[PDB]
Amino acid sequence: SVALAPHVGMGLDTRAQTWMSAEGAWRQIEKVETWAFRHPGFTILALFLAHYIGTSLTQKVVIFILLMLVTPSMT
Amino acid sequence: SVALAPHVGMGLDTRAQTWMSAEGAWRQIEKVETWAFRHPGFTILALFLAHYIGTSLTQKVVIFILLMLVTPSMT
Amino acid sequence: MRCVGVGNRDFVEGLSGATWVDVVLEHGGCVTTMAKNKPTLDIELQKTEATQLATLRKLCIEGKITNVTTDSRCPTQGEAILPEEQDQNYVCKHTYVDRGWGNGCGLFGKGSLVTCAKFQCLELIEGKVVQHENLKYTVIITVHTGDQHQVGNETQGVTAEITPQASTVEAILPEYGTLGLECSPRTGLDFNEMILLTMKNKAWMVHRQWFFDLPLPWTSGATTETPTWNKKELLVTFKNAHAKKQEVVVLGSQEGAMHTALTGATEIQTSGGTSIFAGHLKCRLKMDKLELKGMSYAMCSNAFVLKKEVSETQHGTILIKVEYKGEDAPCKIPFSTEDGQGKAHNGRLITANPVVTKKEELVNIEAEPPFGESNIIIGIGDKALRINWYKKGSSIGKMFEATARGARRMAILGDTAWDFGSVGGVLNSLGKMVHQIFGSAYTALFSGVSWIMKIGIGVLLTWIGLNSKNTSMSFSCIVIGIITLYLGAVVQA
Amino acid sequence: MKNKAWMVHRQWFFDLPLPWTSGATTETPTWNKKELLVTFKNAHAKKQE
Amino acid sequence: GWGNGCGLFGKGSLVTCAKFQCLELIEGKVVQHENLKYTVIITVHTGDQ
Amino acid sequence: QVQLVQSGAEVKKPGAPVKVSCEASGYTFTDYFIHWVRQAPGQGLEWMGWINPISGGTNYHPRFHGGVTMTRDTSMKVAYMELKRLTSDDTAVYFCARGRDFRGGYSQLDYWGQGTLVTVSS
Amino acid sequence: SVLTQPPSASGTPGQRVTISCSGGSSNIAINTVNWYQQVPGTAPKLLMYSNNQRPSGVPDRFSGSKSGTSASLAISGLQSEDEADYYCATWDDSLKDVLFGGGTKLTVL
Ligand SMILES: *[C@@H]1O[C@H](CO)[C@@H](O[C@@H]2O[C@H](CO)[C@@H](O[C@@H]3O[C@H](CO)[C@@H](O)[C@H](O)[C@@H]3O)[C@H](O)[C@H]2NC(C)=O)[C@H](O)[C@H]1NC(C)=O
Ligand SMILES: *[C@@H]1O[C@H](CO)[C@@H](O[C@@H]2O[C@H](CO)[C@@H](O)[C@H](O)[C@H]2NC(C)=O)[C@H](O)[C@H]1NC(C)=O
Repeated sequence: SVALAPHVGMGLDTRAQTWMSAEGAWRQIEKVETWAFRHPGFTILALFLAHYIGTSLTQKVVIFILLMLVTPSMT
Repeated sequence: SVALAPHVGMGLDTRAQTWMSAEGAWRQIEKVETWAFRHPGFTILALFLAHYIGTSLTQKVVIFILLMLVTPSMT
Repeated sequence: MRCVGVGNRDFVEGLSGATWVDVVLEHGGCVTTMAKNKPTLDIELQKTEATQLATLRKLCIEGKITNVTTDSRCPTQGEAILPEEQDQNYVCKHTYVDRGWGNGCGLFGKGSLVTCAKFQCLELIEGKVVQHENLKYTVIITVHTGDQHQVGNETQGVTAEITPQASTVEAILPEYGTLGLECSPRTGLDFNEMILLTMKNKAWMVHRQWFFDLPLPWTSGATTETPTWNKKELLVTFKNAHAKKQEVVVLGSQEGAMHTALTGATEIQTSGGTSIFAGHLKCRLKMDKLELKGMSYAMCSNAFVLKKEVSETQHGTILIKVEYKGEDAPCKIPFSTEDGQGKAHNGRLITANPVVTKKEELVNIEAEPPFGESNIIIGIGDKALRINWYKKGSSIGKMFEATARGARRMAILGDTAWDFGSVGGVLNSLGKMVHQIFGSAYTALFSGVSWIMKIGIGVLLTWIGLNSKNTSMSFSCIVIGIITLYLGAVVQA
Repeated sequence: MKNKAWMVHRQWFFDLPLPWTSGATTETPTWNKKELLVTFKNAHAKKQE
Repeated sequence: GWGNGCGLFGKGSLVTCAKFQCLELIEGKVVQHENLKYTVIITVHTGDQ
Repeated sequence: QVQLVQSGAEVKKPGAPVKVSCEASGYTFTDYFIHWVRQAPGQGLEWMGWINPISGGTNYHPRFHGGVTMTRDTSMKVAYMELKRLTSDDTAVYFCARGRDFRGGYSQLDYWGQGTLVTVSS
Repeated sequence: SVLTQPPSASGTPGQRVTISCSGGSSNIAINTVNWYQQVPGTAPKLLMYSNNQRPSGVPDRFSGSKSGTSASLAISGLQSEDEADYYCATWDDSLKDVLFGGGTKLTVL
């Protein structure tokens, strides 16, 4: 719907506090955490995918973070 | 609730048509596509980030696709 | 023939040693079960008709801000406190604003103020649990007698009510005996793990944890006056205008966002009872005491005439509607098939015993012709009405369609999809157990993965399985990847 | 919206999916892209709502 | 199919058309750049009480 | 024909709850509000709350929130209302009115009830 | 914000009656005004079922309109039946409640 495309990142920043800054600052992180907490098994799956696609440790952690971020937000 | 967490991932499913299946099937991909069209520079940024972290073409492609899927969705 | 041409029926044939076959009865589509000497009969689940719902909590979608009261204390002093903070009808927030001599305070610096607003929330969502103790099920059973105006007739049937109290029932079919339904509603669906949320006139089935994790203020449902809410700040935004003051604004009606958040949930009914649709259960059909309609009926001796153009259903089963032109009313129809001037008789006959009940009422028969051209004969002599049908298709194509149907059933239903046509076999039970283990391990991993993320994970997993030298896991990864591609292409029914 | 107003980027305003019309103070206008506020669901395959 | 209106068995087309009324609505207003006006105060440190 | 008829005139002493009722018939009850307006003797009209009988949600006036409760009871098409602790000041006649769901119909009331007058004295 | 209106009166010959409600920028300015007639001793009647729209009867003796933050009920000539108590009602959004006017005793003189 319209709520999935928030007005975040558009270059209209000013000194005045924006509408729902406090809530909308952390709604996305709260969603990701609650999804990663209600579905623990995907942590195991993402660890497996990162281990078998990430040659170096930095690549492994980048892949793991991106997998644990995209899936809650692609729900 | 907020649209950020739709009831699409639960294991419960049946023969009958789910509520707003037709729209919700492609709603997220439509949002990602329209965000990508609106802001094309991040395509260049994601290309650079994938090229400087992915040794193998599989690694570069997976990082690029995950990074282009996260930013429109995590916004 | 209440289920002929329903687009989702799927045949079950063959019984066990004790003349019983179990089956899963989904809301969309029925099961037409035929045996060697038992009458073929359509069985379709209708409704679950839950009653005595207890309401757990009430999410509320639109609020109202009243009695905006504030208090600001001078800087370099304790944070501002209002008596309305302790009140459970009020929502408050602490912030820091700039206070000088023009604001009344003696010394400059950031001062603390609070704005307690009395939260009153207009329209709410009620989340109701159903207990297995009062879950119901209605099953309509129709031995499709050769009968006028019976094809695809939802109004005709013999209902059988199967609740967890006295699940095993016995449906007394009017003429063919009494079918038995020894079933288990316990494994039909996870109604312990579901919440029925009723918004305005609609409602839905949603997962319990998903309902409890919704960003909406909630109150325990006790039908009490002036309820006390929790997590009110989800519909109240406080805006600090340049750190000089703040104001309280209620967000608004969360109805549209709630309808978008419900995508993927199956809709339900509320008017005239709960009547949950879109369910499923598993019945064990005990056909021990069923009997055919006069196997000893004298065979018909006069010709039959067509009365409606023979039409092939979606699954390839012919429908012949004939009127009997004889005077011996109670008789059993002589039915036979041929193929290329050879009585192969490869064509089966779904309607077990085509008996003409009255000789005035035209009788209709459903038959399954062979994949080649076949001539169907519905008489004894040269007066025999001869129907030739050409059934386009291939047996390999039929096998592929059946395999696709079975895979779709194994996607809608999990470990319990192995009991659809089971006769209590040994191989089938072992397959069910191994699928139970693997499916539990799988759905534990992919619980919550969306429709497109499943496809992406599957293609990534198959690419990984293609590039792994250890074949012991290369084969496993490729198999899992293909399974997940299929599930992603099937999910969101 | 009602008594509240916001500054929103014009392209974002044009992008947000909602039925819209010319805004020519005409009673009973015609809403382009009005399918976003209606959902059609099949009761299995029997009917349409 | 049979018992539903006609002899031939298969899948038949169906259309449910429904009128649309807007009820509440929101309107985006373009700011006319000619009529945009800025007001700025210039207070001087004069030591008024 | 559609109309709203009240419970009938009632009298009670201060500090005693009273349950004023409003009968609805002739139309679809769930599709319209009951705006429960108040009018003191020889005083200006004062709206004090409406309920949505399709769902039961209640929008009390800020003054009357908590002091009053309203129940829909859609089974009998009877929009009840109660006063928690009736005081000497709150003597008036309580009309029940029908309003539309949408915003343009929030503040339009047709087919009012006659009004249950409640007298409060010791 | 609370919308207000004064009590007025006019003679039996219907020169003109100007009965005005002046609300805030949240109640009147964005919501349709609704006018009510109350003959004393009777339940109020919906004089205007929308802004400048009549449900039934009494035409050109009851005709209203709102311009900006204020609303008014105009006339082309009054009669003896037009003596009652009048109320203007709008749905406020900031207060989120239905506001009724302070009352006005229009008397045919
Ligand atoms: C929240 O705010 C509302 C107003 O927006 C408060 O309503 C107020 O309630 C009191 C109750 O005593 C009213 O006082 C009464 O006023 C009448 C006026 O004629 C007088 O005759 C009575 O003796 C009594 O003093 C007050 O008028 C009313 N305010 C209004 C209508 O604007 C409400 O109390 C607030 N909630 C709180 C404080 O918890
Ligand atoms: C389904 O069965 C019902 C009854 O079993 C059929 O209704 C009958 O129709 C005939 C002819 O129209 C009437 O003479 C009977 O009185 C009816 N019986 C009733 C209403 O109980 C019905 O025609 C069948 N077919 C469909 C499509 O409903």
